[PDB]
Amino acid sequence: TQLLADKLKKLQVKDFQSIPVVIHENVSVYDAICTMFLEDVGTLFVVDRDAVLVGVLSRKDLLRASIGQQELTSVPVHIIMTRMPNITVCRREDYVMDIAKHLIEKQIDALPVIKDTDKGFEVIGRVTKTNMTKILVSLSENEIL
Amino acid sequence: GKTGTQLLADKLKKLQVKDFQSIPVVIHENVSVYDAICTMFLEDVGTLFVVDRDAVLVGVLSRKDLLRASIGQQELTSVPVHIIMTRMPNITVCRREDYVMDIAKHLIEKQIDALPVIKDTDKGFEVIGRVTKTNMTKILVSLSEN
Ligand SMILES: Nc1ncnc2c1ncn2[C@@H]1O[C@H](COP(=O)(O)OP(=O)(O)NP(=O)(O)O)[C@@H](O)[C@H]1O
Ligand SMILES: Nc1ncnc2c1ncn2[C@@H]1O[C@H](COP(=O)(O)OP(=O)(O)NP(=O)(O)O)[C@@H](O)[C@H]1O
Ligand SMILES: [Mg+2]
Ligand SMILES: [Mg+2]
Repeated sequence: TQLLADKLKKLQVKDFQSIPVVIHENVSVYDAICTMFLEDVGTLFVVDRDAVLVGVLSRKDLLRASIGQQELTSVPVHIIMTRMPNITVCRREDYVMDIAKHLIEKQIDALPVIKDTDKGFEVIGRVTKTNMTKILVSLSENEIL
Repeated sequence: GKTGTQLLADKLKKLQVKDFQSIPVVIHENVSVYDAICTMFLEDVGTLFVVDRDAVLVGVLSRKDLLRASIGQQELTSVPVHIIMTRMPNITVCRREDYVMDIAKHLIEKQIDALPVIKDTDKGFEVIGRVTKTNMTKILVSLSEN
């Protein structure tokens, strides 16, 4: 069954990703909390003026910010975001099984899927524990290959 | 079934919650919203289950429930969590002997991250575990190891 596991490890991010939710690094913390409710997501990807990834924000980053303090309306997200270069990213060509291992091992809910352009990391997707959950359901209904 | 993938499917469909749950994190319903946000960080979970005096489930709190409370234009951080929690009877729960893939479908269909695993008692549901999308991710990882 090593061969079966092998074939599973060849499934790629492009076929199982979700749209990215992105915010500009100068948007306020209040604005980022709004986007996360309007978009109903749990992780936000922060980009610069040239649309290049610079940061991520999670719910707890925002909840940490929201006690107290600290004028959420006046505070730019770049002040609190988790910053590049310490963001775990993937590309559409990566194998979802490797990306599941990063979500686990890095203890995070989502990766940005980026494309390496002649500008930097442009954000083109997200892959989360929801996408993983769905792939697992699909496997159990023999709906993949 | 007749292919390796069908055999895969067949196993997946027989996994039970009791073998793939995590420890539950529970708070009393009189704890303040600030205290619940403290617990969430202290315990490193994204969903807290709320119980009453008799350790029976009465509610759940998610990260966004607490974020909404902390930034809303009413002062809600000082209030008891029972003011803001999602309340019974409208909690999706599971039991130890439920099938994991049935739970994964509810997580997806109901767009929530976690269910409490409960046991029925004569006073109501006792919280005895949690199953979340993190659990499901770990099962997916094990497939490529095993
Ligand atoms: N892809 C990522 N790469 C690097 N850091 C990340 C990434 N995703 C989130 N983070 C940071 O990692 C921390 C954990 O985020 P995440 O876990 O996804 O959400 P959380 O709401 O903060 N809690 P949790 O689910 O318990 O880990 C936060 O400080 C994030 O900003
Ligand atoms: N098991 C459950 N049964 C009923 N409601 C739940 C359950 N788990 C969470 N909820 C509620 O459903 C809403 C969405 O929860 P959940 O999704 O888990 O987290 P959020 O951080 O609020 N993010 P999201 O994953 O994007 O909807 C919140 O009001 C929760 O209180
Ligand atoms: Mg997150
Ligand atoms: Mg949450």
